[PDB]
Amino acid sequence: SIWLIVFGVVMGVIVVGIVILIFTGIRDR
Amino acid sequence: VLPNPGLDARIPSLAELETIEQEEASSRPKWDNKAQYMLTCLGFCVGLGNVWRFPYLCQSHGGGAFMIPFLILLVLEGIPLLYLEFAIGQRLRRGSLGVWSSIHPALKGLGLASMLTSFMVGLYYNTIISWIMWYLFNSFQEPLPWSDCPLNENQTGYVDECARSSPVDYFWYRETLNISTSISDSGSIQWWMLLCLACAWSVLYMCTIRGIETTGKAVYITSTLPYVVLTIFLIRGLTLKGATNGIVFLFTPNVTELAQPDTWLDAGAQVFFSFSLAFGGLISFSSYNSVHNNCEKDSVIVSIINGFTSVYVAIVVYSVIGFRATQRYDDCFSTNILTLINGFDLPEGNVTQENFVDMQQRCNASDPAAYAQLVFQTCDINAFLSEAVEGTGLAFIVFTEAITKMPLSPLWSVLFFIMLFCLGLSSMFGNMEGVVVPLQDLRVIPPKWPKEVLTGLICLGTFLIGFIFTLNSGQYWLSLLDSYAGSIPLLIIAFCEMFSVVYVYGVDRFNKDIEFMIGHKPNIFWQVTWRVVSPLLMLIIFLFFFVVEVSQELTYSIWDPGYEEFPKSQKISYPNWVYVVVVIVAGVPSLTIPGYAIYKLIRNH
Ligand SMILES: CN(C)C(=O)CNC(=O)/C=C/c1ccc(C(F)(F)F)cc1
Ligand SMILES: *[C@@H]1O[C@H](CO)[C@@H](O)[C@H](O)[C@H]1NC(C)=O
Repeated sequence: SIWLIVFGVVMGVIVVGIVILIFTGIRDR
Repeated sequence: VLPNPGLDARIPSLAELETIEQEEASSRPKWDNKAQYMLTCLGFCVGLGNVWRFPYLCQSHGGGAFMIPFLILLVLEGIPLLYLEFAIGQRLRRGSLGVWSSIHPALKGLGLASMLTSFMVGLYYNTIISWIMWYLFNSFQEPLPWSDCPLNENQTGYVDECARSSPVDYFWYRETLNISTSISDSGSIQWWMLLCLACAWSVLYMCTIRGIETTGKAVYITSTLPYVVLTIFLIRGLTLKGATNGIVFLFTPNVTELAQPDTWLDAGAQVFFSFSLAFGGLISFSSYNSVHNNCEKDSVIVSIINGFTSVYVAIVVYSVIGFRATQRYDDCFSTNILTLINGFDLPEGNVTQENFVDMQQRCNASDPAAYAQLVFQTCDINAFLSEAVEGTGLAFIVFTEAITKMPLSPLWSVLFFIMLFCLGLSSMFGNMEGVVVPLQDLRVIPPKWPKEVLTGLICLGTFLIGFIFTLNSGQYWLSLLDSYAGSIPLLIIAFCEMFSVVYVYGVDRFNKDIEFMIGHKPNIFWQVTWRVVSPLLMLIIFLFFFVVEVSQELTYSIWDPGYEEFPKSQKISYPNWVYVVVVIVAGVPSLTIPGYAIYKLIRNH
């Protein structure tokens, strides 16, 4: 499913960004 | 004017304000650039709510008929309350809950309701975002998935629904919602709707991880892109066959719709959704400005932009409504022509718009018996324009269908959903601001835990609550929050916010403290609205709600494939038990303002 693969890619990138920001917060600590 | 004891030592002073910024640079988030603040307000006030509900409200009632009352109340009722929210946030240097409790402890209920209202409107919006991004995920295929139907069981025709209804109708109601027969017939958490909802909440948490030191960076792409795509849709929409027909239809407003009470009632409620007034976000966002920021200029600029964008969006929604309507009208005629050309074996091209009706009777005279055995659809174009879209139908059916007609369908589709996603995400930033901050200021979680912990708990919380809008009946469930129930509390809060800042904190104090910040004491226009005009309109219109909207049977359009006139809205009354659900979500925040006060007046004494 093209729609499904698009969804997958988007969610992956979003969670990667979430992790990066939680780390940015850890750096700020 | 009301007998307030020892208001000072409960709020900041005017001589202390000089040390609320440089002295208190930390401990409070501060806008890095006024630009970053203006984009947030622009985003928040001109996001979903100003660009989503408005066209729907205008497509309903009358086109131009509904626009007049909205622009009357936008200044006579909205500009005052927007200036009063900005100034009081900038003066008391605290969020919604804090500001109200500072004026009076009993006013805490006002902030409590504001938090609940903000929570519920985010829960509503998020779902719309989830549907938007379902549609955005499917729009990367040359032939868009809603431009055709699945082959019959024998791969012959197509699903009776898709055949009897529209391809776009079948992609919305069956392939996206898998909608059930009734609100009573609860369905299952359609796994793909749940998956898109997770994506929505996930992106929002990522953008609001760390309060305003992560959303201000987001609003650089999230409050610009939506306005650089809505001016292209305007051009595209204007460049549509029959677009100028629907545009005129919008500016042709029967005056008898302006003399109906509900029309204006749906305008006042709409003012408080256009500007996110009584969510409490704005108070918090204005509290991170410089103490010497001109908030009168900001309120007027936001209001003008917000007013002017409402009309710019109804000119883009009508261009498309007249485009589709013109196409239907043309198809109706083509079919009519074909029918008479068939049987009579008229030469192809012989009969045309120029000579339909004269060749109807002519051919009738030639052979009446045969002419008698000839169905003939009625084509009007104005009737096609008058056709009213169903809830959420305009964006996921009307616009989607028009895009399929547009060349390079996938480019536009993608752009259309990326605009609606961005101005949704923008709107959600304020909605989340107005539930995180009150929850910090209740001191409910141990303050050792970082801000990111509390922001994820509410994201997951509202995510879990949003499973109800993922069932087969979820759409019906979502259409309950489009009832008067949603506007019931907003009107109460907005009125209480005005009454508390004028007849409790004191308008005289307010006039002085405003003079201390911007430099001048507010004009007669601001005096005449805040003191009498604004409160009266708000109060009188809530009384009207009680009389019209409130005094109406709860009914909902159901999508029954197995129903006489299947491709027609089936309006039925809600089952009695859903009055319970409207009593809580109209009555929890609305009775919170009185019912926390009474708590504080029976514990003290
Ligand atoms: C049911 N309900 C209460 C609603 O509020 C539904 N709103 C809608 O269906 C809104 C469509 C819409 C389509 C295009 C545009 C554009 F102009 F941006 F293209 C704006 C809004
Ligand atoms: C949709 O709903 C029905 C039950 O309401 C279920 O049997 C079916 O598996 C679901 N999925 C569809 C129609 O794609």
